Amino acid sequence: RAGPVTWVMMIACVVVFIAMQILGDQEVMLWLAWPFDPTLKFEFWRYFTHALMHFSLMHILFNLLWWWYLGGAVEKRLGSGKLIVITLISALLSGYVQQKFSGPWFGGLSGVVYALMGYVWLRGERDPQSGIYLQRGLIIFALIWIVAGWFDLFGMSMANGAHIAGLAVGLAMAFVDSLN
Amino acid sequence: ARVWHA
Ligand SMILES: O=CNCCCCc1ccccc1
Repeated sequence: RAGPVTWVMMIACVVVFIAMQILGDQEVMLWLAWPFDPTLKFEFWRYFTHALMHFSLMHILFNLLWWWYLGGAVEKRLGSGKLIVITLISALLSGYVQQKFSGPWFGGLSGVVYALMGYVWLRGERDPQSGIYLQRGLIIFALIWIVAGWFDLFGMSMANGAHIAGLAVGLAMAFVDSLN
Repeated sequence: ARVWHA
């Protein structure tokens, strides 16, 4: 369940995770975080690379899990390019909304993952011929995660903006895709 | 540090 886009993104999160253990989280935030200073305005990778940072074993394992399953689903059934666009768009909008709500010091693939949850779900309700559906197990687990975010019942501050923006994007995209 | 987890 892992084509080249799914695979490179995981390797990338792994390579980044390793880089955060050697150099420490802070120094990698300085290079990959959303622009936290006017000077950084034009370091363009930053509008996407926040999606690559994970701050703990739990963070990266859960994000990579969802990603591998839904993202790898989107890849094999709908094509690599589609997963690419979903990822670029969600990563961008989730980053924007997150930073508008809580500053630039955030990271994680979960904005992307929430777009995948919303896309694989709504695409299957409106266009079940697509072959694309969020199995009810995952509908439930996706609901729970979401609720976990909004009411903040883990140990760390949740990127609530990145989540909402993420889900919005994936809906809009599956909506536009199910038109016919 | 505190950072927000996405
Ligand atoms: O990751 C991005 N946003 C929130 C998802 C929560 C990931 C997680 C789950 C359990 C423990 C730590 C992190």
